[PDB]
Amino acid sequence: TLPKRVKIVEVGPRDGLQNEKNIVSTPVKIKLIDMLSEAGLSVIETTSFVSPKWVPQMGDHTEVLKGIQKFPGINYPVLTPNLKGFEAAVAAGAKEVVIFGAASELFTKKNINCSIEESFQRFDAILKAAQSANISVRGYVSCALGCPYEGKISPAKVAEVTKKFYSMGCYEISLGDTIGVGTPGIMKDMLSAVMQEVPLAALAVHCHDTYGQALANTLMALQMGVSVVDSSVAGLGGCPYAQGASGNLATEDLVYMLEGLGIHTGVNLQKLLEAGNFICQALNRKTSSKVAQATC
Amino acid sequence: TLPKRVKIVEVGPRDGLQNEKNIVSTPVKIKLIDMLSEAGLSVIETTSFVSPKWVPQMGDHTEVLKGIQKFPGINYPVLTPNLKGFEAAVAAGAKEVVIFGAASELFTKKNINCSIEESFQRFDAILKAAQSANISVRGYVSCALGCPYEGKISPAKVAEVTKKFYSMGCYEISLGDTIGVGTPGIMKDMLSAVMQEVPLAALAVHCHDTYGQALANTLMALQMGVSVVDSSVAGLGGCPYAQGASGNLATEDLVYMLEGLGIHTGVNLQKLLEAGNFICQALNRKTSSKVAQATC
Ligand SMILES: O=C(O)CC(O)CC(=O)O
Ligand SMILES: [Mg+2]
Ligand SMILES: [Mg+2]
Repeated sequence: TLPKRVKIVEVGPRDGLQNEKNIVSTPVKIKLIDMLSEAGLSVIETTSFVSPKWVPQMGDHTEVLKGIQKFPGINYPVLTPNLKGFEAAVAAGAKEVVIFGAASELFTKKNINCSIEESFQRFDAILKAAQSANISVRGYVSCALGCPYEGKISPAKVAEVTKKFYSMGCYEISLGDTIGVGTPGIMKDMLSAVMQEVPLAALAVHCHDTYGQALANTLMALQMGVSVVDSSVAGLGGCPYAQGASGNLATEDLVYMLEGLGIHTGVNLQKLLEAGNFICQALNRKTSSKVAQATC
Repeated sequence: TLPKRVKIVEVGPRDGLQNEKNIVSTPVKIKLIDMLSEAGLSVIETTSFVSPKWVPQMGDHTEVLKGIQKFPGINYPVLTPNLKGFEAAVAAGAKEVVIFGAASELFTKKNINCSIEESFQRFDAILKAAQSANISVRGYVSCALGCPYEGKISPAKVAEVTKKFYSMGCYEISLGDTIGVGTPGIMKDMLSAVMQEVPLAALAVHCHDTYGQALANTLMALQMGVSVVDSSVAGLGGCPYAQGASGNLATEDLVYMLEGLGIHTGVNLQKLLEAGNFICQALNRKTSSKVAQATC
C-alpha cells in the first residue's frame, strides 16, 4: 500500500545548480533556499564542500550554509566527498552530511580509480568522524537502475552496497537512477532486493527524468513502500553522463501527484512554484516542471 | 498484473495535429502517416471528417485517407462527428470510425452544443449506419478524470457513458484525461467503476501530460489490466483548455517504458523517432519526447 506521508528531499540548490550550465551568485542561492524553506520543504540539500578546483559551481559552499535562514525543524544536509570537506562542513555548522558511492564498478573506477570496496574505506573515515561529532550521514547509491558504462545493474549488487552504507552508519540511503534509464519493472526488482536487507524507513529514491520515466519510477517505489523521494525545484539539473536532455524529477510535478493521491507532504505548491520561477529567471532558462507550465 | 502485450493507438496525425499552432501540407500528413506505418504502429488515427469551418486543420481529410499507403495489418480509423461526416468517410474507403462523447455536461455544450443524452441520439444513427455499412466504431469519452468546467467527474458518470457506448455498438472505448489533471488514484477509481460494466479488452486510456501525470496514470491503467493506450508521436498537440503546456503522452516515451517492462508493442523505436523528427521539423517545433532528446 501507499504511505500516508512522504518526506520530500529537495536537491535543486545542490544537485540541480551543480549540473546547470549557467551559474548564479551566492545571494541568489541563499534566496532560493529561503524560498524553498518558506514553501515548507522539510529537507533541502544546500551545497557541497568539494574542492573549488574540481567543481567551481559549489565554490561558495561555506558562505551559503552560513547565510541561509535556518527554519525550525528543517534539515539542510551538505555533501562532503572527503575528510577535508567534512571538517570544513562541520566548522561551518553542518548537522547532516551526505556521502556518495555507486553500485557500478566501472562508474566508481572512472570516478575515483577505486573499486566499490575501496570507496568504502574513504567513507569509513568520514562516518567515524561524523559519529564522534553527533552528525548524521545520508548515503547516495548511484547507478541503482543502470550504469552508463556497465549497462544493467544487478539488484543483489545494489542491495549489497546499500546494506554496507547502512551498517556503516548512514541513517538513510538514496537509491538513484542517475541516468534515468530505469523503468518501473527495474525499479521494482531493485527495491525488492534492497528491502530484504535494509529497513524500509532508511530508503529514499532519486530518479532522473532523462527518458521521461522519473515520476512512474517514483510511483512504483511508493507502491513498494518507500516514503522519501528526492526531487529538484523546477526539474533543474542534468547528468554529465547523458545527452543534454533533462535531469531531476521536478518537485512541483511530484507534489502535484502526491496531493492528488491524498498523501501528506506539508509542501505549499503555490510557494514552491514561486521558488521555481525565481531560480529559472536567475538562470535564464525555462522551467522543466509541467505543472509550472500549465499554471501560467 | 501487467498485460503481455499492448496495442498503442497513435493519434499524432489527428489529435496531435488538430491541436497544434502551425499547420502542415497534405503531403506532409501523408508522409507522416506512412512513416508511422513504417515504425510498426498497428493503429494510426488518420484524420477527421469534420467541417473546415470548425477545424480547418482537418480539411484535407478525404485526400489524406485516400493518399496514405495502407500497410498490411495496420488500421487507419478516422473521426466522424455527424452522419454526413460518416458518409464521406465510408466513401473515402474508411474501415473504422470514431465517435467522441464526454462524461461532462458543460463540456458537451461548449464542444458541440448539446445534452450528454442528446448526443447519444446522433451517435445512434451513425452507429446504426455504421452497422449497415459494416464499419467498426470506436468511442471517445472525454473528461474521464475531470473537466475544465465541472471539475471533478464521478466514476459512475464515466461508467455510465462508457456503458452506453459499448452496448450501442462500439467495440472499444477510449477513456481520456483531456486536460491532464488526473493522478493515479483518480485513474484507478475511474477504471474501477468502468470495469464493473464493460469488459476490460474494450477499454483504452488516453492521458495528456499537461501536468506531467500521463505516463504514471498510464502505468496505473496497465496495472489494472487495460491493454491499449493512446499517445501522440513527439508529444504533439496541446489542450485548448490551458496555458502553453504539453498535450498528449509522447509515443516514444511510452514504448520505451513498455519495452523496459518487456511488454510487446511491435513498434520500432528508432523509426518512430525518425517520424517524430520529421514532423517536428515540418511544424518548426521542438519534440516533447524526452527519449527523443536523450537519443539525440
Ligand atoms: O556528488 C556528485 O553528484 C558530483 C561530485 O560531487 C562532483 C564531481 O563530479 O567531481
Ligand atoms: Mg540527480
Ligand atoms: Mg488528446
